[PDB]
Amino acid sequence: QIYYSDKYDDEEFEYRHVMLPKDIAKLVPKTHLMSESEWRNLGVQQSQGWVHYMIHEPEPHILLFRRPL
Amino acid sequence: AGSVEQTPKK
Amino acid sequence: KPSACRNLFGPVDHEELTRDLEKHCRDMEEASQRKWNFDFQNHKPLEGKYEWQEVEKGSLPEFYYRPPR
Amino acid sequence: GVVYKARNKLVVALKKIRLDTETEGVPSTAIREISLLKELNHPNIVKLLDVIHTENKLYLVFEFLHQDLKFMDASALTGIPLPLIKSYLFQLLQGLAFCHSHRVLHRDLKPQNLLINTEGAIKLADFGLARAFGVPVRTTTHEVVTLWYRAPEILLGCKYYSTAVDIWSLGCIFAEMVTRRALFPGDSEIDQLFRIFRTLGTPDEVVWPGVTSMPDYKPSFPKWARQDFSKVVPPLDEDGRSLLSQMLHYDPNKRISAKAALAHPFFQDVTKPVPHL
Amino acid sequence: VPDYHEDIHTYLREMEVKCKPKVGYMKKQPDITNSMRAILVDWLVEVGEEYKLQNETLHLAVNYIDRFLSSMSVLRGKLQLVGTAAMLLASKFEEIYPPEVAEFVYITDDTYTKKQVLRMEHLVLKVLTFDLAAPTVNQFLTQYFLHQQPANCKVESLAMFLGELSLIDADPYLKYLPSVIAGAAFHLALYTVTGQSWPESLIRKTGYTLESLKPCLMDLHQTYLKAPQHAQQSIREKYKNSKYHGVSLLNPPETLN
Amino acid sequence: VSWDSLPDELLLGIFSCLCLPELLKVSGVCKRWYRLASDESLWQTLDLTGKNLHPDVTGRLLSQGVIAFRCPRSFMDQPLAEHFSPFRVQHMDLSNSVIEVSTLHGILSQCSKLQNLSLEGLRLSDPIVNTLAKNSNLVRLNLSGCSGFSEFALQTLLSSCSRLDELNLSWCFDFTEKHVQVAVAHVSETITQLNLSGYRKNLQKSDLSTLVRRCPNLVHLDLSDSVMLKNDCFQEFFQLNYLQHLSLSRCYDIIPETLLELGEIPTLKTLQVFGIVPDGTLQLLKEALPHLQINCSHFTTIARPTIGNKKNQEIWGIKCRLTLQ
Amino acid sequence: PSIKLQSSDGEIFEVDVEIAKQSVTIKTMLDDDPVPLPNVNAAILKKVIQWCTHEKRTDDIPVWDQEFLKVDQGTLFELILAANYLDIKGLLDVTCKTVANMIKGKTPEEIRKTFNIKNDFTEEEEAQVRKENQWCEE
Repeated sequence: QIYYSDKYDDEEFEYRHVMLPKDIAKLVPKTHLMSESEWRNLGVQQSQGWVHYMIHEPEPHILLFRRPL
Repeated sequence: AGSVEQTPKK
Repeated sequence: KPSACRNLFGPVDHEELTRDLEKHCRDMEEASQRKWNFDFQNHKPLEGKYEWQEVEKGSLPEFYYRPPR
Repeated sequence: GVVYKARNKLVVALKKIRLDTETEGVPSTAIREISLLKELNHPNIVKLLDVIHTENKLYLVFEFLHQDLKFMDASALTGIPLPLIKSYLFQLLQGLAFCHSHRVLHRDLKPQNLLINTEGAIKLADFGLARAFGVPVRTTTHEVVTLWYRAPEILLGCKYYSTAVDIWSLGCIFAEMVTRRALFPGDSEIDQLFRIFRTLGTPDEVVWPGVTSMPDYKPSFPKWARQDFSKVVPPLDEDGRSLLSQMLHYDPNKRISAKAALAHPFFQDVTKPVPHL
Repeated sequence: VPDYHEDIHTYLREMEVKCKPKVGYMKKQPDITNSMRAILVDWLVEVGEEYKLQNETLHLAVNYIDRFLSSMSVLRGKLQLVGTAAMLLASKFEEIYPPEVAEFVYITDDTYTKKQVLRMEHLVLKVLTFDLAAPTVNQFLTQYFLHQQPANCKVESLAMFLGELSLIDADPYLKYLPSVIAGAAFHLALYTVTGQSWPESLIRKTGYTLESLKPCLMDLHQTYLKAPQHAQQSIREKYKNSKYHGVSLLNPPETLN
Repeated sequence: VSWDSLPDELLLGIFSCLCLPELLKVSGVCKRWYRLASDESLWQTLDLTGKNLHPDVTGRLLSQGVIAFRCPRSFMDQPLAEHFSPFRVQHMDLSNSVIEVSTLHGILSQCSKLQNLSLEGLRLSDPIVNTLAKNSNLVRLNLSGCSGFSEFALQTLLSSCSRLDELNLSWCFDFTEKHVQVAVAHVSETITQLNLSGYRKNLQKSDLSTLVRRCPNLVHLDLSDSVMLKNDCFQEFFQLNYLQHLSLSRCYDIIPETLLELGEIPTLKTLQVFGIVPDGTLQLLKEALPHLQINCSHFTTIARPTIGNKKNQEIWGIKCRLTLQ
Repeated sequence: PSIKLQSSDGEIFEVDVEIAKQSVTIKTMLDDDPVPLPNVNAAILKKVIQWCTHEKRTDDIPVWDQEFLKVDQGTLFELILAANYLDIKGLLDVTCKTVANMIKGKTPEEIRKTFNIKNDFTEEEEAQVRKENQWCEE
């Protein structure tokens, strides 16, 4: 169900984002942003090094990850 | 456990 | 706020009211029906001074069949 | 279902919109379209000739059209000829300037229903979300505008549409005709936002004075850079492809808001036809 | 100041003429009088207050009522239906979310039916020729956007209050064009607050001078002077709120030239 | 009401009801009133979340008695090269902010009465970690996502502050086995909760043994993503007589069946074992122990200020009054 | 039971039976510089408040207190002073809220004109106070 976005190679950083199937999107923290132990808990399965860096208010259901290059 | 740290090519 | 939930005037008979509204609702086709030679009530084209063709949706653009929201 | 299309008596077609809900009455879209398409009459606009109000259904006759820049948008493998794109935007920008000087907004300008005739004339046909700006109009969430055609002011959650929402959506996005591929094909609002920064620079407080207060303005934004002019290779250096407003100028009050798109070295060619298919 | 503004003003000054109600219905339909019309208007005012309907929609609904009534006789007791229908049609043109018909028949003390409201909405649209974009007073107030001073506030509230007051009193305001009463309301609030006169820019923007607005200006002054004295009022109950900066509290100068 | 003799208490009372922007404009006198405004009784709970901070703007506000400074997700990178005085802030929150290291040092080198810090996802430096050892009253330190400090700075920080109740030293990359060993062999014996998670190839059984022997009063222990726990470390947790919310999530070497062994512990209440319990066996494991809440409470409440499903704006049970709305 | 305390050489007419307990100064008592015309108002308000008797942020005022709000600015200034002198809690809360509400929005210009603050004149420091408070834009 979940979708994994492609990498938007920036300077000194590499990004991506993931949209939830709305059965997990209600299980998302709105005050704090999660860590590699809590978004791996929801069901997101990516490589090692992806960190949540910002939560987009108009779309709470989309998770944004960045990673040093 | 089979190298889970892999983006799922679905 | 029941001060807005009021009945300004004395109640008026509804049968003549709805009969009169239906009179205009049916008389609103005096000129339009004959002008276009189109039976808008039954969605049928009259054999008058207007050409009509039932073309498939694929041919004409999608603005002419865009499903109302 | 089937649509009945008429021709020249000496050409129009029926848009049959049904009313079978009886919950709010006639749809809000219909009242907002019929009322504004009677006082809006330009040679570069589709004309609403007549309307018939049946008790159960509501009709509307429209000037018949075909070219939708399906046909003449993607069905050009070798490409839509450049003289066409020198004229298919001149008339449409004329219509946009007229309507903005006529107290009417068009908002979503999907090239999907941007109907054009064989002779070469360009007319706007989209007026569902067309709230007139005589008095200020607040923003809407459920009012659907296609992701690929939303301004950075609207993506960042501003409150007033004002003008220059319609100036760029089709008066500056003709890259779906000169490149045959959407300039910013986003997948969501954040992804589209980043796609804009990729090829359009980054919203600092120098390009866009006051960008910081933007409701969606988060300082974590990926810091990219301008892509010069490699985005549109076919057109020549016509004032830098009119870089004064090319794509998006991040200042909506400097996005050729005052002057029209006609007082430029561009737009001095002839109107070629396209009667094929 | 955008570059298209003057053309918008010119088009509005051409388009309110075709959309001006006539004075015939005040003495051609003996079933109703201007008093009922005003009571229905006040009804609409609270109603707009209840559902937070925009004042622009109130102006548009009043204009629809005036233009509809001047071309067909309406019986007593059915003016409730046309008032409700006009409010509903006005909301469905400017308000982002139109209230459902059930709430608008609820407001009528549940004395009508949904189908009756819909049938009246059909007829009202039919007679008016489907021309609902009506230039009104508030549209002309905002047409002169803060041309007194760049940071001139607390004066627009009083002018908007004057504009709303002009709606209830049919006479002698049906004769005046919306632009004239708009200018007079824009002038009287300035005279009350800062004591200045008609701003110079509007003199060459509209073409109206301080002598052309005098017949209307008197009428607006007279209406303001008795505004608390006038009974059957609810528009004054809205502008006494701190949102309107209490324009109703301030007394008229009563010394207007 | 205005006078040259109006009571200061009365006008302070009228001020107390004013909002933050109104208070900014409460300086009507442009003179005397100006002073009575910057009184410390007014600025006591500053909810300056988001927004932005100019040079020496957060410093000036912190100077006049602010104790709860909620400033998460903010942009305060502009250098503050101006003399200040020791701030009395006691409950800071700079979670996921974008502060620069230099100005972070400049500000944090003055707060000495702190007892609630949250520097999640921020880049620190040695001087900044050392200067956090000058305020020993810390009972809650959140440090997840941080980086940039050597082992000596961590040793000094964790040896000087001997009162920490809750530490969240999790997912701090640029960590070697030496960092984990120093963090476990020097953490205060008074801690009741810890979150040494995310260290796959640095956590060995010896470190767990040191932790369980040294610290006997743990109530929560989250060793998430620990690939070196095997099947012989359950007797290590059996030595914990107060553990209640052990979360051995994603420990691949752990055999599923022997999770039944963890049911013998009486104090155990919940057990998040996400990632290693296969389908079907999870239901049987839940049925076997009805007293355990297997596979619940996804997120961590360990030293996180704003925990809650509903949108909350109180940091560790403290609600601010002065807010930016 | 029915105590009518001394006034500023005026008329002693009050009950103070569970009524003056709201006034902390009266509580310590069981006058020096009172004023009688609001003092009767203080008595009636205190009676009604005792009838009402059976981070926090709220600003609402009961209908009785909006009706009894002294319209005259000098009357309100005297009422606030009497409330401070008598150490009334509830009525002090009401008058503080009323002064804040009148202060709400408006303008310092209008604020110093409706008040007796004629000391607005400063050594061009208004520019300083405009620059310092420029970190919050609306």
